[PDB]
Amino acid sequence: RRESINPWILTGFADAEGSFLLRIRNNNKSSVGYSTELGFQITLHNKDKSILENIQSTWKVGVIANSGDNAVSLKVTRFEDLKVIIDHFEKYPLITQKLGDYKLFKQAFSVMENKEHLKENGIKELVRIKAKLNWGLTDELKKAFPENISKERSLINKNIPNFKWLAGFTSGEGTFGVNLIKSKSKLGVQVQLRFSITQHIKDKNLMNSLITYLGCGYIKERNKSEFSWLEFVVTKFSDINDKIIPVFQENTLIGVKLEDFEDWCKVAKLIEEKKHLTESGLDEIKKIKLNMNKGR
DNA sequence: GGGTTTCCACTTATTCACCCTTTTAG
DNA sequence: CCTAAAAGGGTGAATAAGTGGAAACC
Ligand SMILES: [Ca+2]
Ligand SMILES: [Ca+2]
Repeated sequence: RRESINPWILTGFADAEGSFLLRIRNNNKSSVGYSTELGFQITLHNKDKSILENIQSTWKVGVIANSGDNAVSLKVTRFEDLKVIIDHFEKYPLITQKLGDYKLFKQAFSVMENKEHLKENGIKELVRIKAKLNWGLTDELKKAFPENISKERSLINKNIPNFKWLAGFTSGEGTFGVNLIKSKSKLGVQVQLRFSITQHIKDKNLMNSLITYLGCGYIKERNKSEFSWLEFVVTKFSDINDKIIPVFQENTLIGVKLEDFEDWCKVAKLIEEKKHLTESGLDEIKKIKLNMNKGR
């Protein structure tokens, strides 16, 4: 752990990458036949381990471990430590549908705080809570509690609270790219800066507000077969240079994605100076693109 | 102790990120 | 003609969520 993370940036990053967990596990050693585990977790690629360590030192809770060969995770399940998680998301609330999952996390916390999870009465309530959380109930767990159990919950419809949140959220779902377009120009290569944010259609309302909230961009309806998601995209350079860049200069990104923004800004300064029309500039832009994003 | 909590190892599905070329605008 | 802007996408893997196993605590 090194530095601390702004609380609203943390909530925005949690809106993007965090997830709440509730385990209801068969257990022959448990008086009620089941044991439980409640908490919150973030799984990232190895290269962003510094974010996990910064979150850990901000909250002073959580356990960092490997998550396969290429990922690393921060998990909070120590029950007393979950109070920190509750206190944070009460002061700095989530604004995506994940708020719904967090609200269920809170109900489960109340049950385990009353120690009711050690009685069949509490287990049954935890099953009702888990039925509306994330993937919901497995077929086995559903058959183990025959009663009628609702799986539906209230949709979340909230607004971007501030740029600090947007910087956290963008550090997760954002991308700063450079399109090399084969154009009918003299150089034969048009340089195009592209900024975009991706999100499932379950939060269409939040995605469309980005247009209004940022004063630029458009929405693209995408789908890979049976799956749908949205993509907010800005390609006009004046918007990128006047509206997108300054927002993130003043609300600093986190993770390696910050380096991608810094490099993205160099290309922006080149364009701004028209150096992107000279061949020496084009070669500098190619060098930058090669060493950012995957190429880094 | 023994029932309960906490942690580490590891997997799985799809929502992301990040990429491309072609077409149209101005 | 010329450059910027948008359109129209392709797709692998970093995410979100998850289970198995057990040391260890109260
Ligand atoms: Ca997400
Ligand atoms: Ca991410």
